[PDB]
Order: sequence, then structure tokens, then C-alpha cells
Amino acid sequence: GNIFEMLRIDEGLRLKIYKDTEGYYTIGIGHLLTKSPSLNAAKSELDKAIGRNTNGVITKDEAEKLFNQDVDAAVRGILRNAKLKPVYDSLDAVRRAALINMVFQMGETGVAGFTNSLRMLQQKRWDEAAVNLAKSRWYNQTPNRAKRVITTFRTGTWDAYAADEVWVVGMGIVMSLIVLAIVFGNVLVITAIAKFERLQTVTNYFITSLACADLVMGLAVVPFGAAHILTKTWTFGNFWCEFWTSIDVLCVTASIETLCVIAVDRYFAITSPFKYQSLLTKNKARVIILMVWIVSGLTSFLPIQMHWYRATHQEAINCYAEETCCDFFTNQAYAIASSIVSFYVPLVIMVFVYSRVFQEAKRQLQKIDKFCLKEHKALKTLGIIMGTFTLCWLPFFIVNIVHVIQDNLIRKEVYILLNWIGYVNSGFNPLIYCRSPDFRIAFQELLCL
Amino acid sequence: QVQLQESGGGLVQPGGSLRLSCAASGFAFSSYELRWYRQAPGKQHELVAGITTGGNTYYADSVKGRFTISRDNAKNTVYLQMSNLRPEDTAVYACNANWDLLSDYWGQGTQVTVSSHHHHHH
Ligand SMILES: OCc1cc([C@@H](O)CNCCCCCCOCCCCc2ccccc2)ccc1O
Ligand SMILES: CCCCCCCC/C=C\CCCCCCCC(=O)OC[C@H](O)CO
Ligand SMILES: CCCCCCCC/C=C\CCCCCCCC(=O)O
Ligand SMILES: [Mg+2]
Ligand code: NI
Ligand code: NI
Ligand code: NI
Repeated sequence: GNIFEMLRIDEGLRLKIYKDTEGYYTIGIGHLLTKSPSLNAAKSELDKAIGRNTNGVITKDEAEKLFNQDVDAAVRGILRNAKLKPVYDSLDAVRRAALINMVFQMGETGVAGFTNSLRMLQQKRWDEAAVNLAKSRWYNQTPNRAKRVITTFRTGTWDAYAADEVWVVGMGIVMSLIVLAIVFGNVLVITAIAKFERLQTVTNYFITSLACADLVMGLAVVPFGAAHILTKTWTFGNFWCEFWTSIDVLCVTASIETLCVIAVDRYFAITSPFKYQSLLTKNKARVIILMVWIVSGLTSFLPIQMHWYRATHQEAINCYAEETCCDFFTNQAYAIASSIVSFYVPLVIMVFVYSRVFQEAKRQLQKIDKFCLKEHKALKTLGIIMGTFTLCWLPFFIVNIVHVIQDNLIRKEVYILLNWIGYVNSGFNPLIYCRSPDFRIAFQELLCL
Repeated sequence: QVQLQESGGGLVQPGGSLRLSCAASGFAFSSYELRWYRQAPGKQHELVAGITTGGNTYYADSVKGRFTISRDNAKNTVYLQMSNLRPEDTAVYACNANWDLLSDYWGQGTQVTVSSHHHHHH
């Protein structure tokens, strides 16, 4: 049925109790629990509606079960109403769903109040009732939804609900591009450094580690993350979910920490350049990246596979047990423990050592007025690094801290978006740390093959 | 990998002259900015001379007029001809090629000692 699909993209789906536009406790696919501000009253109504102790959380099956009931209860409410029934009978299948939509939203006795537009609706004068419905509180309260229902009423088509498919297939396109950019980018980088011995420097050994983490992310994390979002489900095991999210945290931790290692690498190459090649050896270099991945392993696979990350609230417990749920619920402890160890500590180090580099550049910039190309290009690169890095990961790791401190603040969608903003940073890294003339030559050679 | 080897340092009478050579191998030399840095014992490192890709040379106030930096792209070598040397010029001189923040390569550095009593063991 189309009325079922229509309401699914009008009410969405939330397995936990939330507040709708009017501030009423709602759950599932737009099922009003109570018009009272009492959470306990809402939780009691949910328990009665489902038939078990819910803790404010239901399942997807229980959501569609309540959904089908609410739709049926709306149709019955129309047929029993003596002012709505002649209109419903008059309307076609598509326009019927539009009427069911309003009743689903405002109730049978609430829709019946629209005397003027109900008349114009039965008279089949669509364009009249179209602008007549716009002059109501229902339109002012929910502008985006009312326009979709009114459009369906005056056209008799589903063109108003055709946007959802466009944004999905469009998002599927841009996700494919991201995956392609990350893989093509980092493969080209790792290949170039490996094949050509001239590029194998101490600094560029760190970039290989970075490009490796970024590569695995573009191969393992991002593609399966795109499928999880587009299909709106997880078509793999609970094992594969716990394995996939491990690679997520592992690669992110490795990627960000390696960015920090590069930063400290340049710190010694700028502040104490005469000791640089003595402090940082090829041997010490691989020792550092060993520690990076060793650490990253202890923040990803160890806490996750041992179920130390797991939260304790009901929605998490249901998610962990559901073979089609792969939402990343974490306890407050692991969240802030993994956040500081995979971002904030690298951040404060990165800001410190780059502040010092900023000083050393400005200091030399004061000595001579012209021909300061080295310091100018340093400052410019310095901006691009801290710019794209913080702009990509800081918002995510801010809301990552917030959502485990005060819930009902950070939405699911915005956690995903800001996390994917961090994902594309893996695609940006080959555009930042591989700009050298020797990289450009190595790239024009591999692509000319 | 990238390599920068200095040669031409050592001992020299005060007022004498030395010519530092810096051989480069492993990168696109011609499109790199070259500089000569030095570091006296127990002191902060300082810039001696520098030459751009265009050929623009710039020097420190203390060695201006005495030292002369030049580059040979055909041989991937940058030189630092330094005359009228002084006991203050006694330091470890290092070669440095640079493109951006990450493409910054340094040499091992060569020791230049300026004094009059060279191999006079009093
Ligand atoms: O643990 C922090 C952390 C996070 C990350 C991120 O890369 C983890 N990415 C996980 C992607 C999988 C997300 C699957 C869908 O999860 C839905 C959101 C659950 C969390 C949540 C739930 C409700 C409201 C806000 C946030 C890397 C390293 C880290 O240390
Ligand atoms: C920029 C994003 C800041 C995020 C938080 C960072 C905290 C401070 C640490 C490093 C800042 C380095 C500042 C680099 C400024 C570059 C200025 C510039 O654009 O230079 C133009 C060029 O020199 C003209 O010829
Ligand atoms: C020796 C250096 C080690 C570096 C890696 C540190 C990794 C820290 C990652 C998280 C530790 C596990 C956090 C789980 C919290 C458990 C408390 C709880 O269950 O509420
Ligand atoms: Mg699961
Ligand atoms: Ni497990
Ligand atoms: Ni003597
Ligand atoms: Ni002697």
C-alpha cells in the first residue's frame, strides 16, 4: 500500500520514545502515546499498547505492528464519521491516502473541522481546497508535510513524495564517489611510495601508514557503511557488525594518530633540524607506527570484541541482540576514553607543535622581507592541514562527547553525517601530504601506464 | 632515498676562504629553494645564505658581502663560497632543500673551524 509508504516518510521511524512537533510523546512510526508531559504516563501507554515491559523501547516489528493498527484505526475513524465518509468515498485511491494522512495526524474529529476545504474536496475542485488548506494552523505548524499532503490532494499523484527516492539514489551516488576517491587516492599513494625508492623517506613512511589506514577505511568501513545507510538495515551477522565497527575505530584512531606523528615529525624537522635525522631513524620510525597500530588495536578490537564498549540502556541491548541492527552504541566511559585517545590527545599535541612551527616561521619571516618562500608555503600548508583536519573530525568528536553526556541532544542522523565528514578526510589526506614534485612525477607515471 | 652530502669544510686561517659543496640526489632539484644554515656550539641555529629557483640570493646581516651562495641545477649542487672568514663563523654548516612543509630535507652538516693556531699545539 502507498498510504503505508507515504506515512513512513512522513513520520519516519524511531524505536525509542521521542517528542513530535507538538511536544507529545511519540514512538515508532508516528504513534502518539499521550498528550501528557508525563514520561511515566507515556511509558505506561507504550507497555499497554505492546503487551510487555518496554522501558520506552520497541522493535521494528512492533513498530510496523503499531503502524498497521494506527492506519486501520484511521480508516475506521473516517468511515464512522458522517462528515468524512462522503468525502473519502468521493476521492480516488491516491487522494484517499492524503485524507487518511491528515486523520492519522490530527484525528477524525480534527479533520472534520475543515468544513470549507472538505466541501471543495467533495466538489472535486482541487486547486480551491489547495490554497484553502494552506490557510490553517496545520499548515503553519507543519509546513513541509502539509505541502506534501496538499500537493497529493490537488494533483492526485505521488510527485510530492518522489523527492525521497531522488535524495537516496543521489546520496548513493555521492557515497560511491567518496569510496572511489578514497581508494583511488590512497592506492595511488601507497603504490607510488612502494614502487619508487626515492620517495621512501622517514616522513613518507608515516604517510604510508596513514594511506594504509585510509585505504582500509575506503575498502572496508565506508562501503559497508553506505550499504547500511541506503538499505536502512544490516544484512550481515552480529559478528560482522562487531568486526566492521572495530575496523572503523581502528582505522580512524590509526589515521588521526598518524596525522599527529607527522606533526611531531615536522616539529623536530623545524625546531631542531640539526638533530632531526638522529632523533628519527628509519628503525625508530617503524617502531612508532608499530605503537600507533598497537595502541589503535587496544582502542578498537580489544574493547569491542570483549564487549567493553557496550552501553547498558534498552535500545542498545536490543540493537546488540538484533541481527539486522548495527548502531554504534557506546557507554560514557569508553566513548570519552576512545575519544581522547583517538582524537583529543592528538589534537592538543598537533595544535601545540604546529603553534611552535607557526612561531618559527613568523620568526624567520621577521628577519628578511622578501624571498621567504619556504616560510610562506609552510604557513599555507600549515593552514590546510589544521583546517581540513579539524573541520572534518572536531564536530564529530564534539557531538560524540555530548551524546554520552546529555542524551536527546545529538540526533542519530547528525552523528552519522559528522562521522561521514570524518570519513572523507581519508580522501583529503592524499591531496595534502602528497603534493611534492616527486609525488606528482610518480603519479603521472603510474597513471600513464 | 633523499640525500644531501656536504664537503669543503674543515680548518681555515682567519681571513681565509672556504667553498662548501652540497650534493643532492633523489628529488626534483631544479624546483627547490636552497638555504645554508649554521649552528655555533651552545647557540641557536641561524640562516647563513639562501637561493631561490629564480636565482635570487639573500644573506644574513653578519655574513652579507663576504659569503656567496650559488646553485648548479645541471649537477644538482649548491655552493657556498665564503671568504674573509672569522672566529665567529666557526660552526656546523648544513645544506637545506625545501619545497613545502613536508618536502624539507637537510644535510648531515659539515664543521668549519676558524682560528690562527691551527695544528699549533701550545
Ligand atoms: O568511540 C568513539 C569513536 C568513534 C569512531 C567512529 O569512527 C565510529 N563510527 C561508527 C560508525 C557506525 C555507526 C552505526 C550507526 O550508529 C548510530 C549512532 C549510534 C550512536 C548514537 C545514538 C543515538 C544518538 C547519537 C549517537 C571512531 C573512533 C572512536 O574512538
Ligand atoms: C586555520 C585553522 C585553525 C584551526 C585551529 C589551529 C590552532 C592554531 C594552530 C595552528 C594554526 C596555524 C595557522 C596558519 C595560518 C596561515 C596563514 C596564511 O594563510 O598565510 C598566507 C601566506 O603566508 C601569505 O603569503
Ligand atoms: C598502554 C597504552 C594503552 C593505550 C590504549 C588505551 C585504550 C583505551 C580504550 C578504552 C578502554 C576500555 C573502556 C571501557 C570502559 C569500561 C567501563 C564501563 O564498562 O563502564
Ligand atoms: Mg546487532
Ligand atoms: Ni562480539
Ligand atoms: Ni701559534
Ligand atoms: Ni695537530
